[PDB]
Amino acid sequence: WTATSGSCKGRCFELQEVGPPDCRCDNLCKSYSSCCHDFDELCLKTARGWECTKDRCGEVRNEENACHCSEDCLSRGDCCTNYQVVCKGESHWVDDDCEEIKVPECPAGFVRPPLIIFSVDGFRASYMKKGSKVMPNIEKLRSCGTHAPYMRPVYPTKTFPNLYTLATGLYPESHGIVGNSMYDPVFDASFHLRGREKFNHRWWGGQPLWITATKQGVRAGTFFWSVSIPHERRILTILQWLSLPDNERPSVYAFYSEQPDFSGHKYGPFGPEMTNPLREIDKTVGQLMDGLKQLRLHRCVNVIFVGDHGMEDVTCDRTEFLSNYLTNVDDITLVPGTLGRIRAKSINNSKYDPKTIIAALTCKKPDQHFKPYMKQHLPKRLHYANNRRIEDIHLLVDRRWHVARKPLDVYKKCFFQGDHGFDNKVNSMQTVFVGYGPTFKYRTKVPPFENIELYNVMCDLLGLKPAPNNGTHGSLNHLLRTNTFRPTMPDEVSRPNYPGIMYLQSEFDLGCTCDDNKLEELNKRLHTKGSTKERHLLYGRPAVLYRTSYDILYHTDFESGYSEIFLMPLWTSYTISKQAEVSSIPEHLTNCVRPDVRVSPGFSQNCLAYKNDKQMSYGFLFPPYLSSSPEAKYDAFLVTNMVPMYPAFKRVWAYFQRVLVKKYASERNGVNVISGPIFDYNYDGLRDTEDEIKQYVEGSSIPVPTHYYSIITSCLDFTQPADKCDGPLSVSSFILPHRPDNDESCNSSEDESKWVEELMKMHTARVRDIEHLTGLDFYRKTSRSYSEILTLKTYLHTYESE
Ligand SMILES: *[C@@H]1O[C@H](CO)[C@@H](O[C@@H]2O[C@H](CO)[C@@H](O[C@@H]3O[C@H](CO[C@H]4O[C@H](CO)[C@@H](O)[C@H](O[C@H]5O[C@H](CO)[C@@H](O)[C@H](O)[C@@H]5O[C@H]5O[C@H](CO)[C@@H](O)[C@H](O)[C@@H]5O)[C@@H]4O)[C@@H](O)[C@H](O[C@H]4O[C@H](CO)[C@@H](O)[C@H](O)[C@@H]4O[C@H]4O[C@H](CO)[C@@H](O)[C@H](O)[C@@H]4O)[C@@H]3O)[C@H](O)[C@H]2NC(C)=O)[C@H](O)[C@H]1NC(C)=O
Ligand SMILES: Cn1c(C(=O)NC2COC2)cnc1COc1cc(Cl)c(C#N)cc1C(C)(C)C
Ligand SMILES: [Ca+2]
Ligand SMILES: [Ca+2]
Ligand SMILES: [K+]
Ligand code: NA
Ligand SMILES: [Zn+2]
Repeated sequence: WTATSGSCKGRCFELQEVGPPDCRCDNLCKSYSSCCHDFDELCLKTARGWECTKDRCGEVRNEENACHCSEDCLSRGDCCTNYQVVCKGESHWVDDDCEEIKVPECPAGFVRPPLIIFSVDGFRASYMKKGSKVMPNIEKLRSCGTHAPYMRPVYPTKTFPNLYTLATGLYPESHGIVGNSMYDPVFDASFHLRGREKFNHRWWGGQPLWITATKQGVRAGTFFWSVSIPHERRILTILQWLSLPDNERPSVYAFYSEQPDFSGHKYGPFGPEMTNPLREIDKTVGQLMDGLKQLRLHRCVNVIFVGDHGMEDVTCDRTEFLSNYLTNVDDITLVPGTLGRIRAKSINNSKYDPKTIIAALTCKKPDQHFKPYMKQHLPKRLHYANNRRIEDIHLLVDRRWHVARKPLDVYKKCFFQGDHGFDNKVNSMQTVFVGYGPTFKYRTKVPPFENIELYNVMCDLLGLKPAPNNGTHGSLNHLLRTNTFRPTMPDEVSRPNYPGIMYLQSEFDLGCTCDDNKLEELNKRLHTKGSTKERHLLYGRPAVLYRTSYDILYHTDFESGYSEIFLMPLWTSYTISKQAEVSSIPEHLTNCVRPDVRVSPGFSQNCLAYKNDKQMSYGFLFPPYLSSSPEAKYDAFLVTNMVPMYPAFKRVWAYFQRVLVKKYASERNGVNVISGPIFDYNYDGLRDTEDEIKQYVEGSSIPVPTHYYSIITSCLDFTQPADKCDGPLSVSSFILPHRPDNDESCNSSEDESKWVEELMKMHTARVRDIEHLTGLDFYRKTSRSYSEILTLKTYLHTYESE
């Protein structure tokens, strides 16, 4: 209950709440059924519309008008945005030439350039080129400011996950807004876009920008706009706030547009009906920039024009129905559409089986347009698992499709021609970034980047210290003229041991066997002491950022950091030149495993455990196939180079090592490879401590990895060899799930040449993702700036067309 007969007089769009039961005149009051009786009359004026006409110039103020053309309007801060154009012979901001903003040009009393975030729902990246003819304001922002060809949203590519990611710098798994609908099980509560539940603060984790600002003494405008407030009024409201006195004026503001998403769902992303929504958003940008320019703020404010997600062609007929797969389809609840999430209709059902549900959805029809996953098996790049609101069973749905429980769900709601929410790598889901203002660069194109990165930058733009987030602070310094964040490298926590030969062969009882001139006797000593190390370790040794015991082992062909705790390398580094030769594992060396006389029996793996473990086999991190010489090949069979591998997974690994490494070296003019295990048994994206490991090689202390990674680096200028590169680098990385079956790959019964590389592409990763999962820090010794390296560590190779 509210006493909704106080008044909004003098308080329209007041910046602080007032506590029920006073009545409200802030922006949310509609949404809580709580505005004062006179809110619409006083605060939502519409009389005479939104534009000055010659006949209104110098009018007598009439307080009923929506905006003013009276001589007093600039000082009252409430002119129509086109007032100076119509009534003082001024030019529209869009008609003015682009002129570099080297320094903020602000009115007196401004402590810092304000930031305006202008968010557009469903604004797909390719609209910047495809709609360029009808968005002149937007195109000027883009060509004169700083822009990316596109910005990568987070998964799922839905509105609230992506805008709350923008505001927090956090993955949805961490901020808690994991879809446009959710069910929390420890709230028996359901979040939806409709309704009032979404407004409860319990859903919304992390620390959004407006709170970071407020806590550090910087005031914020509203970020949520009620749907019934028209855009023209949202803009006038921002401009009025900007005329407040210094002690009261916000420094950060947001404007949100429901378009073009709203029309896109109806008409498809490039429907003829889409030209007009783009025209209209452009006009609204025009109103803001003309308003800023009247208030002498157009060379003072930093503007970010950003989208939440794109839009794809999706229709009712492209719907897969779980009823066509399952018989038990009334025992489940599906969160449906462009992704699926499945749980049990009732948790008084000890006879509901995830395993049987997954099997019943796996590779069941030849062109099946979704793929089931347990959430912990989803590609690690999606970061979509470590939250109780994300159901254990997930369906990744093909672009252009939907999933539904039963047909009646689809005709008892074709309506719609567009949708979004697919995998964030999909071209049609990419969205936009433009930064314009004194703090951004002038006429600069930057590479595509992820929206998780923007919170740090917005904090930098406002002089705020960011709360802990998933951005990599520094990775976007190249967007900025000034206000850059001087990142430094994390300190190494554990220093390596450098063991020599300390053990005689007979001290080992590992149950292994192998079948095994003075000029090249010094030669091999030199190799075991790190003579080839400049070649195989090109960017320094990775730093270990936690407390552990590990040894650097040198070899002719590869260098490794060997963990005494996990009994296997944390990392193994090797360089394959364009000219390198692939060779086989000789018949006599098929089962060869050799004790390493540098490492104690008690810190070694053993072959018996692998013999006794009927599920578990082993592979090698430096591949024997890429040995430089028959003699060097013996090094690849050291027990220190061995890692546990499911036979099923060995098919993937062997193909990668035997065929694909050499392909990449030939295509990229050599490659440096760093490979290793990852342990993420609690699927939190972070390196497991050893007491978190849930699986060991039977009857041993050898832990089984959940994943294997590789980082593959070369020269960006591919005319230079990887090992003699003078300038910027090029990387691609992956985090492959270490699974005992290849059920993920529907074509796995075929030759590896038809499915393996497809799997690896799906599991493409950023170097930064591997950093989180290993506690390692890469690229510590290069000739590049640290900022550039941070950019490199955030790169994702997406394997999409353009
Ligand atoms: C992306 O960036 C983010 C942000 O930096 C990274 O997330 C951080 O990860 C840290 C490590 O996992 C984590 O630190 C823990 O936090 C506990 C304090 O938690 C509360 O307070 C903070 C501060 O204001 C708050 O942010 C937290 O918010 C979470 O919880 C609420 C729900 O209750 C949500 O509204 C919100 O969205 C957020 O949810 C997310 O995080 C939780 C975990 O915190 C997940 O479960 C959710 O799914 C969701 O993702 C909290 O309100 C603190 O108590 C922890 O300390 C214990 O744990 C460690 C052992 O690992 C140990 O050192 C301590 O001694 C202690 O042990 C004792 O507690 C154990 C557990 O109760 C118990 O088992 C033991 O036996 C002991 O009793 C710990 O410090 C930090 O909170 C999150 N922050 C966020 C915002 O998510 C994320 O890792 C990054 N991702 C990548 C991939 O890099
Ligand atoms: C999405 N939205 C709606 C909306 O969906 N209305 C629907 C339900 O009724 C019709 C209304 N106003 C907004 C803008 O919100 C934001 C904007 C920005 Cl720029 C940022 C940031 N950073 C964050 C948000 C939040 C507050 C979502 C987190
Ligand atoms: Ca949206
Ligand atoms: Ca973990
Ligand atoms: K075995
Ligand atoms: Na298969
Ligand atoms: Zn939408």
